[PDB]
Amino acid sequence: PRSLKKGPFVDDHLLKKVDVQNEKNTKQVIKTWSRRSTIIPDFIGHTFAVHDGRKHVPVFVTEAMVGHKLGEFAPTRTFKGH
Amino acid sequence: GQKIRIRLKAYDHEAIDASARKIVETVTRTGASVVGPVPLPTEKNVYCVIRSPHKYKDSREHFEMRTHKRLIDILDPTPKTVDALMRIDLPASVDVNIQ
Amino acid sequence: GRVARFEKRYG
Amino acid sequence: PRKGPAPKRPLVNDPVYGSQLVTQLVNKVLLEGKKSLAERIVYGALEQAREKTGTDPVVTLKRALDNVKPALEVRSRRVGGATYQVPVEVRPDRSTTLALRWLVNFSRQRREKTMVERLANEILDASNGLGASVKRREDTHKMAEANRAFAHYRW
Amino acid sequence: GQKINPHGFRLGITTEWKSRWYADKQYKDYVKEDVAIRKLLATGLERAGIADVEIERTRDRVRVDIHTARPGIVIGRRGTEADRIRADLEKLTGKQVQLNILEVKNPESQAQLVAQGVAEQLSNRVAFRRAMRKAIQSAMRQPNVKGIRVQCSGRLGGAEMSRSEFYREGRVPLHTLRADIDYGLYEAKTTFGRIGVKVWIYKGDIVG
Amino acid sequence: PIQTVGRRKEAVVRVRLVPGTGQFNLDGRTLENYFPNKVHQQLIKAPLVTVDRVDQFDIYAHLDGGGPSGQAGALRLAIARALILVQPEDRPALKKAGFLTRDPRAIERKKYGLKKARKAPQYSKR
Amino acid sequence: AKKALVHKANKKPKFAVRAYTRCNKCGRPHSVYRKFGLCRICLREMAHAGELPGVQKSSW
Amino acid sequence: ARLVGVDLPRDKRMEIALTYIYGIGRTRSNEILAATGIDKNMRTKDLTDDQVTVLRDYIEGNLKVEGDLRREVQADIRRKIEIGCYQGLRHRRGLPVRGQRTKTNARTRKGPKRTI
RNA sequence: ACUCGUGAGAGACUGCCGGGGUCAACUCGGAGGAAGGUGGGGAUGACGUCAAGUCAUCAUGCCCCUUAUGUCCAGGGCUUCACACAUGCUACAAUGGCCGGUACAAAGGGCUGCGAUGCCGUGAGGUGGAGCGAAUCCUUUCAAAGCCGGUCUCAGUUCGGAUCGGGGUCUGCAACUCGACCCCGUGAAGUCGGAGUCGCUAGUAAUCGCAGAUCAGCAACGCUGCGGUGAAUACGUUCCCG
RNA sequence: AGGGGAUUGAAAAUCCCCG
RNA sequence: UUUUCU
Ligand SMILES: [Mg+2]
Ligand SMILES: [Mg+2]
Ligand SMILES: [Mg+2]
Ligand SMILES: [Mg+2]
Ligand SMILES: [Mg+2]
Ligand SMILES: [Mg+2]
Ligand SMILES: [Mg+2]
Ligand SMILES: [Mg+2]
Ligand SMILES: [Mg+2]
Ligand SMILES: [Mg+2]
Ligand SMILES: [Mg+2]
Ligand SMILES: [Mg+2]
Ligand SMILES: [Mg+2]
Ligand SMILES: [Mg+2]
Ligand SMILES: [Mg+2]
Ligand SMILES: [Mg+2]
Ligand SMILES: [Mg+2]
Ligand SMILES: [Mg+2]
Ligand SMILES: [Mg+2]
Ligand SMILES: [Mg+2]
Ligand SMILES: [Mg+2]
Ligand SMILES: [Mg+2]
Ligand SMILES: [Mg+2]
Ligand SMILES: [Mg+2]
Ligand SMILES: [Mg+2]
Ligand SMILES: [Mg+2]
Ligand SMILES: [Mg+2]
Ligand SMILES: [Mg+2]
Ligand SMILES: [Zn+2]
Repeated sequence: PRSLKKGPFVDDHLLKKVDVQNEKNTKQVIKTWSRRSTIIPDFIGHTFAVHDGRKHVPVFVTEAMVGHKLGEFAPTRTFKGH
Repeated sequence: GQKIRIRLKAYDHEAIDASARKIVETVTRTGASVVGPVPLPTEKNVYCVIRSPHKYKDSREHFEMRTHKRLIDILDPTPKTVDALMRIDLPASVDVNIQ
Repeated sequence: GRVARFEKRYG
Repeated sequence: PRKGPAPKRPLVNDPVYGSQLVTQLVNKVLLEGKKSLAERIVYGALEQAREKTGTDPVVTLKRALDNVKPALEVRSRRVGGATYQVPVEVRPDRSTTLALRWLVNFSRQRREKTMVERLANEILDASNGLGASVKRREDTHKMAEANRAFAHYRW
Repeated sequence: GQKINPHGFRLGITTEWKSRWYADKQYKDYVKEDVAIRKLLATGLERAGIADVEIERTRDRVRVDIHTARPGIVIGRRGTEADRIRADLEKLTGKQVQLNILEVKNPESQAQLVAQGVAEQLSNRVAFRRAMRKAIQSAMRQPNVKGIRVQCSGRLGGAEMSRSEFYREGRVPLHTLRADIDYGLYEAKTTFGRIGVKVWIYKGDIVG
Repeated sequence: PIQTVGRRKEAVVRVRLVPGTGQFNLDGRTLENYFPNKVHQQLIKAPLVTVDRVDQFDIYAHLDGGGPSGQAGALRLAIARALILVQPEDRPALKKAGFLTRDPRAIERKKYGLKKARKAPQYSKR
Repeated sequence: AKKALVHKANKKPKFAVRAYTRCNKCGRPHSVYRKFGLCRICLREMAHAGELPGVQKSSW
Repeated sequence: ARLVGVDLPRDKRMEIALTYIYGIGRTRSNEILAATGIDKNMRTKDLTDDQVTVLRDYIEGNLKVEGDLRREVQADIRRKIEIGCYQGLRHRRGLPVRGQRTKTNARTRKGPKRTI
């Protein structure tokens, strides 16, 4: 866990992009490479294309998902089994 | 009363002898009280490295680094002796901290 | 309510 | 020991009793190298023996020891592709040792809830010749006299 | 992986460090300055045999003594080579640099140099056995020299397989700590590869 | 004054021997308070017993390094050297019982490739 | 060592934590002592050659 | 005795007894029994109904124990499993969740060893 | 004065006595002595072997790429997992666990580092900076196993800590994939381990903490060292191995 | 018979486990 | 005692 004293981490990149999107009231698919920004209530309804390293995965943000770093929801390695 | 502590460092032992001698003489010649070449403990910094590139981690080699230190306490710093110690030329191996 | 749990921490 | 018999160690004497037997016993109960623990265990076992039988501890220890001390043993040798167990006479010391270590080992297998108790009840019971350790010495003697034929190797 | 480096074995005892200074704080700096210096001096002048480089440092002032076979090729009488070198030492900026050249007296008692000789001949076209034997006799003539062992290994003659070959004369007492041994090593550059040349020259013994 | 030093495996003690009764003062405590084990007490009292001069000397001590056992051993040696200082002629008796030998046993340098000292790592030839 | 990386570790990083060591002489990333700034290999070399002032083989 | 749906063992020191409650462990016990003023060195046999009352009142007041606890924890797991979090996927597969080593060990997740 | 610190020096040589020795080497005992017979341990690897290892430390012959097999960055991977091996660590409990009181080390480490008293926390730690480039200051005056006392009564347990949930702290631009540490809960396998097999001959084995390098942080239970407490056995070459 | 351990320089043979 | 091949 990031300590409280620092406050939650969101890179300025998608902070700016998501602000522009929800001020114009338009909900788009935003293309992000940042796995490391935690989710804020500002992000609550939007959709994200996050990088899994091979591609961009669709992620619909909901209420239950706040408190979590984004790339949690785009898995990385593919395991089908043997 | 003024005590000047001349502190001596070296990697080599006998160079610490040379400097001991040099400064004890320079001081005695100018008539100040020299407590003399008082030995401190020797520092030892040890590094064990592997011998080969690429595996064989079992065969190793130890290298060491020793530092020998001597105290020279000069009591009653005659301004002449002071002018002499500022002007002493010591070996490249020896470090003199005059404080 | 996960967002309240969020705001208690940081706010 | 390819070059000859190696020297032996000078067991000191026990301060409270004065038997080297006793300190020998602490050195067979010595575990992980806390000698202090062994010391108070042994001393305690001797004290409990003292209150139960009401008589001197060293004496009952010697007696016990002598009832589990085997004279005869079995040393294995494979001969001609058939392995033979062989009767062999024991010199004294290897006997005190074997008896002691027997006592102790079968002390650790008792149900008596504490080492200081198990040990004591086991010495006390080797005195009366009751214990499983005495049975052990019996076992060795039995399996010695059973093989008496093979003594002819005298090895 | 066998014999340790003779020079390193006797280091506290029979032989001395190649460079004198002391600083704790500045240590790491000083050493990257050294690897720099010895790179420059190993690259620049191969004409005149380079025996040794001893470096000394006091505060700002720095002193590089280079031991060399013939000092004449390391300084043009006009001071041309001296200029090139003092310029390179100012580019490394140990600040002030006092550059001194000292010609080693006996060229054939010096292991590094003998080695360079063998290496040169082996490098041109020369038949290797010859080069070995020559260095041997040469060195063995001079008075201090007690025994000498020259070991050259590689593709020799350019044959494809690695021959090692080794020659000994007199005494070469490696495991003796009081034995002053001079070691030298050189890699001779050839059309077929590189071939290594080690030389041990045992001169007397040190007693202290 | 009398002084002497014992040393056993990284423990030094300095002993001062005094003419009085059988009191032991080690670093400001009694011999029973410091070394509270019968074994050790026996060890320290033994040289006195061998010279049969027990309880003729107040002993003062300064102990450092080692541990209980190491300091015990050192202590014994120091005592036994003090007794050669008081009355030389005991030396044949004392040194026959070994009390005057410095124990030349010390911890081994751990060696690399091994785990500690002599114990080697496991080995499988499969 | 690719010269790229060597000269790339001498640059100022955009984060304080991207700075790593990489020995001066051969430019080897792993096993680099802080005092000398050498990697175990280069260190055993210059040590044996006597170019490291006060280092020396050890025994005890 | 009987407390909060638990059955306290016949003879235990209170601190060890309370530990049979799914919500409590030794620390919470040295807290609770200090707060109530009941000695921790008492048996279960010497406990009274009054004491059981004050106890039940305290620990039901400030502390969640037992069934509710279980249901809640199971609720948090099924929660993070629903939203499709990485930890969720791990819980699904029956693998280790905390970023441990799955190449070799992890048998306490996987269970007994089934050979190929 | 005693240590201790580091310089110089003495001291172990079969030197002195007894016996065997071909009157030779050498061996069995004794004395003196701190030590007795290469006192203990290191560093020290002969000629060569094995086409052993490494063109990824480096250097390099030849061949290949040169619009990529160079190079710059973000994200991912090197941590995946039905398995199988290998080296370790914690265990399976009473010679033990847990709470309280108390005694003894050695070595080391420290500049944009080591960081004290004090104050805030339950605790990781926060606030603060004494004082030190360090036989001085800091790592607390240093330990843990030890000893004294209390409790637990042989049980899947006050054994065991894996796992999982919640709640945090610190490092870093950033702890999701992938950090460590602390708090609360959770509380699994495991009852000394088949065939087989490994280490060790005295301060050794066994067990107990401590420091270091690498390092912003750490996968450290690793590696290298330091000391504490400290055993058993060796009749002897028939057998296995070299 | 087959799978996994174990002896083996590597296989057979042998020895333990397993479905 | 028993020990096949590479
Ligand atoms: Mg140890
Ligand atoms: Mg880094
Ligand atoms: Mg590095
Ligand atoms: Mg030799
Ligand atoms: Mg060899
Ligand atoms: Mg090959
Ligand atoms: Mg290369
Ligand atoms: Mg290449
Ligand atoms: Mg390669
Ligand atoms: Mg990248
Ligand atoms: Mg990555
Ligand atoms: Mg890996
Ligand atoms: Mg394998
Ligand atoms: Mg491990
Ligand atoms: Mg442990
Ligand atoms: Mg527990
Ligand atoms: Mg425990
Ligand atoms: Mg305690
Ligand atoms: Mg030491
Ligand atoms: Mg507090
Ligand atoms: Mg205190
Ligand atoms: Mg439990
Ligand atoms: Mg079970
Ligand atoms: Mg049980
Ligand atoms: Mg078995
Ligand atoms: Mg041996
Ligand atoms: Mg670290
Ligand atoms: Mg065939
Ligand atoms: Zn390097």
